[PDB]
Amino acid sequence: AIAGFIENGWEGLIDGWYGFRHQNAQGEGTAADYKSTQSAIDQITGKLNRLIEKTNQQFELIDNEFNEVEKQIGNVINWTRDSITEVWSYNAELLVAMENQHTIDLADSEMDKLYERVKRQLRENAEEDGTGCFEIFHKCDDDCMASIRNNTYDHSKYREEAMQNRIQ
Amino acid sequence: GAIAGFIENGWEGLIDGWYGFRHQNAQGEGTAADYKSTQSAIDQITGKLNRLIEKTNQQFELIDNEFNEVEKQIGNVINWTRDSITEVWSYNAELLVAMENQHTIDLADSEMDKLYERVKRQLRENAEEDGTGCFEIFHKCDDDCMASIRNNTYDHSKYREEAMQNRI
Amino acid sequence: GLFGAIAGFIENGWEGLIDGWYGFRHQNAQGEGTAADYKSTQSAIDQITGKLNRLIEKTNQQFELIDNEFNEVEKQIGNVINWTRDSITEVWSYNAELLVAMENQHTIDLADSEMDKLYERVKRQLRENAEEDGTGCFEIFHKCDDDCMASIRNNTYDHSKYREEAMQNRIQ
Amino acid sequence: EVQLVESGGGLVQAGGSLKLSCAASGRTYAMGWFRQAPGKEREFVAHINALGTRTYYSDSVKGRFTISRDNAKNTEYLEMNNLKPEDTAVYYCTAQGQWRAAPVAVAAEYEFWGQGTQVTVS
Amino acid sequence: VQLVESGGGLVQAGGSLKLSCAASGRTYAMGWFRQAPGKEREFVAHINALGTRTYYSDSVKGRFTISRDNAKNTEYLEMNNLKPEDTAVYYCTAQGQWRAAPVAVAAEYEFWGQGTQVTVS
Amino acid sequence: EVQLVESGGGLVQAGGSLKLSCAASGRTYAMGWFRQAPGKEREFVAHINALGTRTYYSDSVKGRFTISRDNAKNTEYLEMNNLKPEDTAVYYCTAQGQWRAAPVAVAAEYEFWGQGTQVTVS
Amino acid sequence: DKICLGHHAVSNGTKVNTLTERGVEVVNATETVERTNIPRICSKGKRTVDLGQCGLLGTITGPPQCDQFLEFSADLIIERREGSDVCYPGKFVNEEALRQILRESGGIDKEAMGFTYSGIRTNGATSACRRSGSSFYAEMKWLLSNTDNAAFPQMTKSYKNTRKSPALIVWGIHHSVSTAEQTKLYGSGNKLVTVGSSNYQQSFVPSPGARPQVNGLSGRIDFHWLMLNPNDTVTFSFNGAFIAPDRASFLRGKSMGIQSGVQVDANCEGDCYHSGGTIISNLPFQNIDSRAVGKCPRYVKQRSLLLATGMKNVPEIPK
Amino acid sequence: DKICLGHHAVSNGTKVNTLTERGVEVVNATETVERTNIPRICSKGKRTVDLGQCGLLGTITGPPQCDQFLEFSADLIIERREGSDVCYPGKFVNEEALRQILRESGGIDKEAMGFTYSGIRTNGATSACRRSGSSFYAEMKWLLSNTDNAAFPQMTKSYKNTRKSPALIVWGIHHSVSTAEQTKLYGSGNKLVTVGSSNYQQSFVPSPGARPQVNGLSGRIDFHWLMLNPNDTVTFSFNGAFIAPDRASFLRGKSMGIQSGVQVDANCEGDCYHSGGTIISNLPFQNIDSRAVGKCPRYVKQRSLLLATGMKNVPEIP
Amino acid sequence: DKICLGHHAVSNGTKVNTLTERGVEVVNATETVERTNIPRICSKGKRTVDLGQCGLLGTITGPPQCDQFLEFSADLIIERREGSDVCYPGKFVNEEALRQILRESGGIDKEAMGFTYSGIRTNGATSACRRSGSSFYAEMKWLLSNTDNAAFPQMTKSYKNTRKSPALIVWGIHHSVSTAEQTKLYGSGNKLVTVGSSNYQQSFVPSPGARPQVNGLSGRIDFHWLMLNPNDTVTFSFNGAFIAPDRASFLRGKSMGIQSGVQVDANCEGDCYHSGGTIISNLPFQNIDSRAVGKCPRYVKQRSLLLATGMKNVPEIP
Ligand SMILES: *[C@@H]1O[C@H](CO)[C@@H](O[C@@H]2O[C@H](CO)[C@@H](O)[C@H](O)[C@H]2NC(C)=O)[C@H](O)[C@H]1NC(C)=O
Ligand SMILES: *[C@@H]1O[C@H](CO)[C@@H](O[C@@H]2O[C@H](CO)[C@@H](O)[C@H](O)[C@H]2NC(C)=O)[C@H](O)[C@H]1NC(C)=O
Ligand SMILES: *[C@@H]1O[C@H](CO)[C@@H](O[C@@H]2O[C@H](CO)[C@@H](O)[C@H](O)[C@H]2NC(C)=O)[C@H](O)[C@H]1NC(C)=O
Ligand SMILES: *[C@@H]1O[C@H](CO)[C@@H](O)[C@H](O)[C@H]1NC(C)=O
Ligand SMILES: *[C@@H]1O[C@H](CO)[C@@H](O)[C@H](O)[C@H]1NC(C)=O
Ligand SMILES: *[C@@H]1O[C@H](CO)[C@@H](O)[C@H](O)[C@H]1NC(C)=O
Ligand SMILES: *[C@@H]1O[C@H](CO)[C@@H](O)[C@H](O)[C@H]1NC(C)=O
Ligand SMILES: *[C@@H]1O[C@H](CO)[C@@H](O)[C@H](O)[C@H]1NC(C)=O
Ligand SMILES: *[C@@H]1O[C@H](CO)[C@@H](O)[C@H](O)[C@H]1NC(C)=O
Ligand SMILES: *[C@@H]1O[C@H](CO)[C@@H](O)[C@H](O)[C@H]1NC(C)=O
Ligand SMILES: *[C@@H]1O[C@H](CO)[C@@H](O)[C@H](O)[C@H]1NC(C)=O
Ligand SMILES: *[C@@H]1O[C@H](CO)[C@@H](O)[C@H](O)[C@H]1NC(C)=O
Ligand code: NA
Ligand code: NA
Ligand code: NA
Ligand code: NA
Repeated sequence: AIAGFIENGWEGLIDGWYGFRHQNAQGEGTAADYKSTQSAIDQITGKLNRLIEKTNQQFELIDNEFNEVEKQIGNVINWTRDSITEVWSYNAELLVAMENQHTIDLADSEMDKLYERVKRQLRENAEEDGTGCFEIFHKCDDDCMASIRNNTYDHSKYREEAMQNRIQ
Repeated sequence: GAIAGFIENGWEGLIDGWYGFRHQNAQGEGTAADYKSTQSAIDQITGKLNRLIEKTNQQFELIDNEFNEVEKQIGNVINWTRDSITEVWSYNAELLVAMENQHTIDLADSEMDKLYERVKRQLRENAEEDGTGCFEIFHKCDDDCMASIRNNTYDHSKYREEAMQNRI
Repeated sequence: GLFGAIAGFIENGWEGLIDGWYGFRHQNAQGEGTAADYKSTQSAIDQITGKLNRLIEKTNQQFELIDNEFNEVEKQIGNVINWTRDSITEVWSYNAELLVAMENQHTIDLADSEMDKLYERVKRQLRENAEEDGTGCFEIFHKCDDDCMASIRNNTYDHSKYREEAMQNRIQ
Repeated sequence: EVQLVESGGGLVQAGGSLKLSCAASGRTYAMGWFRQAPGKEREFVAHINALGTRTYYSDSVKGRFTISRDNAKNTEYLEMNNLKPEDTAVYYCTAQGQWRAAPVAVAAEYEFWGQGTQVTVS
Repeated sequence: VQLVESGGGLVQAGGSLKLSCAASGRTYAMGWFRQAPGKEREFVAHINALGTRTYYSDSVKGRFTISRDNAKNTEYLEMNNLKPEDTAVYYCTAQGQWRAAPVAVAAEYEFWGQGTQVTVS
Repeated sequence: EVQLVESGGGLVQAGGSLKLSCAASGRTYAMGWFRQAPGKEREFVAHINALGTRTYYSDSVKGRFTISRDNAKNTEYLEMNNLKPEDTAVYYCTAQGQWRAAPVAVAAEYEFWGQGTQVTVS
Repeated sequence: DKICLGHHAVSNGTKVNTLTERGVEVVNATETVERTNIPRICSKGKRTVDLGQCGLLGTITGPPQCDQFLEFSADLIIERREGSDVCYPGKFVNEEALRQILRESGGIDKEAMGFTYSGIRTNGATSACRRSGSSFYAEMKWLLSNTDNAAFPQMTKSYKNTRKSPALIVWGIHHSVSTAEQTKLYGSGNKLVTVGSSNYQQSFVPSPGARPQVNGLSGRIDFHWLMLNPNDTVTFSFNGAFIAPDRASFLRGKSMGIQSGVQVDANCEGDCYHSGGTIISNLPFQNIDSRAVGKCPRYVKQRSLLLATGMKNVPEIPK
Repeated sequence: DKICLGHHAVSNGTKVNTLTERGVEVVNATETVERTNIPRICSKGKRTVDLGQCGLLGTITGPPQCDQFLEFSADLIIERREGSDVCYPGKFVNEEALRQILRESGGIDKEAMGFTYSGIRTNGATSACRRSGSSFYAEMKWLLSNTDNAAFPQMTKSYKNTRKSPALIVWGIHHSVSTAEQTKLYGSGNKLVTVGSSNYQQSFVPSPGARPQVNGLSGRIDFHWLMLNPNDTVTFSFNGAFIAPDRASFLRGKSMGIQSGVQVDANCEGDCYHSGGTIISNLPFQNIDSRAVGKCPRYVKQRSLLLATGMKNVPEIP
Repeated sequence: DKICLGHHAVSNGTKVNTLTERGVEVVNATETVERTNIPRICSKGKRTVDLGQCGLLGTITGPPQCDQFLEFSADLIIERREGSDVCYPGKFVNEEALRQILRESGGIDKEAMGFTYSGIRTNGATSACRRSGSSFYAEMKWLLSNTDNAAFPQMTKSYKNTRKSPALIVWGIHHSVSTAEQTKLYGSGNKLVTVGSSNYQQSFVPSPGARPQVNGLSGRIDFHWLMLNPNDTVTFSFNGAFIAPDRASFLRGKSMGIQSGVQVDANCEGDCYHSGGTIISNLPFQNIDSRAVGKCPRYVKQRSLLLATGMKNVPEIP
């Protein structure tokens, strides 16, 4: 028996982030979906490109490690630096937390989009089993499955056979 | 005595939960809370509140004087630095609250959608959406049948034949 | 593709839609027509306007000079000032870039959200009288004339009137 | 171009009320009201979107003023209750010519302006 | 609603202990706090109404396990690898309704137990 | 495993154009181009994702260079228009062997490298 | 029969940046970083003083170039590069702190301190401060011995601030070219000046020595200052080399001070200034001047940050 | 026949702000900016010293109001507005730097420097420093000639810091009201005081003159200080007008200093202080005092920033 | 019969933090905070000077330990803890301001000031500045009377800056241990030194007195400095106790200065330095040293902040 994304992820799916898993008379098979995989990767790559951008602003020493500067100016400096450190520590924590939330959400959105795409090609030829799978009401062989994956599946071809099976 | 779902409005009478069910049948009207969805929304918001309450361990000391004012030049530098920091935190605080509030509202109506879609899937071909966030069931569903929908033990194949005849 | 074929929003914008951000385009025996939807357009604009009201504003905090262009201040205090100012510039430059990127991400998403909501509303009123063609359109299984099309646009379409005609058309 | 004509301004006693109206000629979308007191800059007062479903107000004006519109008459309205001496100014109605998302309180974001109508509060 | 702590005692450093809180009435989110002499009440652990999520203090995380049984209307705190800084009076807490609030704030809980002494050495 | 071979480098006049190609033997996903001027570090130039649906460029190169690929021929291309004297360098094509989310401008993120082809701009 | 849902698009749209993509096209965008400068000082509704040849510190001591400003009132003060604080060669000690105090003073109000003298000359003058002849600082008095090399008596002068706001007090120390010249002006012997208040305590000694000539003069006058609290007294003890204050200063209210090389404009109104002009903008950021003062957008490194004001631009599939 | 999905709502909800909208109603919200102040100093678990009339710098020199604080130990130091560092009129050079050193000192430990004198008066006193009669600074000595107008001998005194931590050393230069008065106390002639260490060398000449009366005296004292490294010596060379140290100071450990005008409370515990009291809060921000010290929420300009803790409120239709 | 949609997963994934959840599992994550340090100074492509025993301020006056650096050129300057600015005991006034000026100088260019003397000894030397015997600062001159206890002439020297950039000018004031030695070097009587420019005027008097012995010497030299603007003149008036400059200094261009305790490395290239080494990283943040200088990632308190680079991890379960 096979189950979709609603219930669980697939630890056996390779060469992709998202994919298809089918069940028919010929047997069981699993194949990755490139369009969905590429889309999620593109967005995360965009985040990583932003992350490694470096400042061109140079900073020099304004205090001294060997001979301590005067106390008053020294306390102003230590207080200023600590305030800035507080600001960047907050930004860093917020940035990562914000981005991680968005990354998880965008990855889930790609899953939904893949699901909606397939549901639409299948039309009235299949029904949702509630676990992220489609029960197909006609005989769908490996070539028929391959046609669904590469978006050449024609619902009108199997429609009448499927609607008959659906009714009884 | 007609009833309507979330798309139309909220329920001021739902008391033991954030989300729930409201049904209409021969026995009468009834309302029941959904614990899983309610708990999930609360989980996300509490986690958010947990971050907010986290406290800094950074200590700050006095660098100026309330009783005897420090020298004017260093005093103006201090006041200028502190006010700049105040601007940054005022911006962060304003942005943080606005950002979080947008997210909280979105996650809350997002939990509503998941509950709606889950019910739609278990009902299968036995019901239709009335456009107000409700399902019109095309077979006879009594209090026990309604309870089966709420606790996710409803079997669509049992009422399928009756419902398909009534629908068509 | 085919002669006089129309397609929806999925992977496709309409460069000919002029009196709105969102709209309807229909196909029937009388011909083709296109009309904007004001409610959805106004809604998207309201959200972006709300965003702009918050963003396009400057502080009421005043700042004065702490150094001098004509006669340079003493070297040590001058370096502390320059170091502090540059640190602040780094913070705001970072905030500004992050803010704009963050808002732009949200603006694009909310715009696609209004499209979906309009799509879902129409799907809800049409009921069992139509099917989704997968490109953002509905194939209607009954005769829908200009008046019928208008009823779909202004949310007064009654599915019960055309249901039996439509359901037979779907079955055979 | 769209033409805007203000009317309904006048002298009035403190605590009294007044109703301004703006007659437009041409297609208007989002509209609003600005005012200018002598020697000052044009100040935002109120904004209504193209459909009249949403309104915005200044903090000094909120709760006392009501902006509204009639798309049949192509007209805009500003109902001013509980008038105060600081409300004394020349009031301008403003309008945008297309669907647009822009900050409501910024004068430059409106391309069509009226001649103005004087409002004086004793 | 009434809360009753039990299971406190003396125990050796590195040893383990199991506390239990018996509730009478409907409880939702629950938790554990502790108080050492001359100190303020300190958050220890929190479990939500359904028992699907748990929260711990940083000084406590990884060593303690909080759990609940809604059938017995009971809460549990499993304390493994105990150390001397764990010595305190322990209180179980409960909320009477659905609530979104920071778990580490004592004021956010309306129901408190009487307390049970735990001594580690 | 995967081997990359550059071709199409040469001498060229300032403002002129040139087109580089990378022939791969083996499975490639995301690919890119780097360049190195004498005595300097390898510098990012362009990146194309595995499907060829999205491209990235360095700021000094954007608007002048175009990266493309043919997955049937297992080939990568870099079309260089409006060449400048600072474009003079050895150009390397790069490739990743699996699906990967990584910053495109980092050389270490690519495990397969060509030997390079000289481009001299006069 | 078919009904379709869609959204508008444009042939060429503006490129903006998002969290996950750089240079994605949107239907419309607006700038958030101000680059447009108004090359004038926008002063509408503000009492503006253009100091010109007068230096800000000069308004306190009163060289000839600062005569029309000895009691100025302003909301906005404008310093110029050609401004000078002095006539007789010298400088203010802690000069920048004082400038900062005066930039936000709102102008100054001068009151006589009531010092009277006996057995000395109070009419010391120089050709450096030419005011229809040899003169001196309008607010100061150059105290000398009656005759050359005559003894300067030991004196004590005190002043009480009987006003409600603090008083700005300024005095000068004269540095002669030689010990011999100092003896000629104030008599022989060591010269000492002590200045005291409730919260201020300092002493000053002149340092006679050869200096490079400025406008032909090798002497120097160094100005010092303190803030005298209400109902407090300042006491001056001196036996020579002392430039005494004639009037004390009081701050009027609140103002803004800027340094600029551009013209004033009473017709435009602004609140954010820099040396090159006025930044009049509603945008939250600016890339014009990091040292802009007033109520300003925040300075950023970036010249442009485009904010999307429309949806993603999606081209139409060919018919 | 029919089953519906829905969410809860309230008759009247709280208004909050989001990214795209101002004043949107939600079921519930909570404050993030603290405005609630405790008008007391919560010092529980902290060794607290309330200086009162004693000024912080007074603990080093020892005026009468600072006798009970000459060797204090503390975790928390509290200055008051009525505090005074002096009895005899005078001032510290680099005073604020010294205050900052002392605020974080953890208190001070005093050690005798072992100075002995011969042929001079060491009992210099004034009615300004009332200690059961005319007195002087408890840790200082006012050195005088035996008789009026007598020559003050040229003297040299040295002290070696033999502890592990640096030693705070303070001395004074006396400025008489007149040249005559200076001569009366220390004899005629030029007066010079030289202070020397391994890393410090300065010279001082008294400047006799009239100053405004503070506590009835027109004379002034200039207090100077240095930090003396371990195993280093400070040498005092002087011919008059010298206020000599009797004891040196040593910093105990670590502390924090605050300035306040409100009462102390040993029963409550806190970590964030300002002049108006203690900020005890779980909120991330505060709008009470921008100059608060300790472990504090960050200061912001806004009084209120409401955080949504519930879903959007959508009223029910009749 | 059946087709399913799904996503990949791993048995054990990396834990990361989000806005609503702490420690949620994702398929993969990467670090954003740099903790890895290179314990060397990476100087490739930078003109590097390692001062060693030489102190930065020493490069202007020229003690023996600074001879190979009197006219150095650099992009990167490295100070060491064992560095010393002096040979004969003393210190620079406003020392730290001068160090900052020199750290960014790009090196110095020395030009002769053209001072000539007659009837005077210019060869004053000491065993503290030992160069195969008694010597002195390479850029300074110790002026003496011709014979012991002989009167030192009254002198006046002037120098005009005819270059386009400001000139760094340094001079010294000698503080003898006693009046007797001061008399031996410069003759009896009061000794006065005056330094004057267009914007500077000050006087200095030697203060004979006992100081603790440093290098067996109780005397001190006070180094003072000013910046002489182009076309300006400095005037020196003195009758003794004056250490005269022989050469003025000019700043070459642009550089950055660091303080470090680790060795230099010409093989690696870097731009971010601290006392412990060089930070080479693409990460936006670092947790190594808050006082790092150059072009650096920003310092943060957190040691680790993991950024998700993959989807949420949902394990497969039968
Ligand atoms: C985006 O919005 C701006 C408004 O800021 C539009 O700017 C208008 O541009 C046209 C020319 O294309 C001018 O004739 C108008 O005067 C401009 N309006 C204003 C108020 O200045 C711009 O056209 C919009 N772009 C799109 C594609 O809609
Ligand atoms: C202004 O200062 C004077 C003197 O400094 C104050 O007068 C003194 O007041 C105290 C207490 O009232 C008396 O003991 C003194 O004898 C007074 N001295 C003189 C000279 O009058 C006066 O109170 C101060 N005024 C204000 C408003 O602070
Ligand atoms: C500094 O002095 C030099 C020389 O006195 C000035 O250079 C002269 O400038 C004038 C004005 O153009 C020329 O006529 C001379 O030929 C220049 N002479 C030399 C030798 O360069 C210089 O302008 C002065 N600079 C300042 C700031 O005063
Ligand atoms: C600043 O902080 C450093 C390290 O924390 C410390 O060594 C130094 O003494 C401090 N400066 C002052 C003036 O306290
Ligand atoms: C899609 O798969 C079917 C089934 O093998 C195949 O016949 C067809 O050529 C494929 N189309 C494409 C574009 O790969
Ligand atoms: C700094 O600000 C405080 C409080 O705003 C004020 O009392 C003080 O006078 C200011 N300092 C200076 C030097 O202006
Ligand atoms: C679900 O509800 C039905 C209807 O009452 C009941 O028979 C069944 O036991 C319930 N199952 C669970 C797990 O609560
Ligand atoms: C501070 O920066 C300004 C502008 O870059 C520069 O002119 C000035 O010299 C700098 N100050 C110091 C002390 O380096
Ligand atoms: C909707 O359109 C239909 C068909 O034109 C029309 O009869 C009806 O009046 C319209 N309703 C509204 C509210 O405009
Ligand atoms: C709303 O939230 C507050 C916390 O700010 C809480 O005290 C109150 O009990 C809540 N009210 C309701 C009705 O949930
Ligand atoms: C100081 O001297 C003592 C005894 O002479 C010695 O034990 C100690 O090590 C010395 N410490 C230093 C830092 O010289
Ligand atoms: C996860 O990402 C890292 C980069 O941070 C990469 O080196 C590694 O190969 C990836 N895969 C696994 C299984 O960690
Ligand atoms: Na990509
Ligand atoms: Na004090
Ligand atoms: Na404040
Ligand atoms: Na040095």
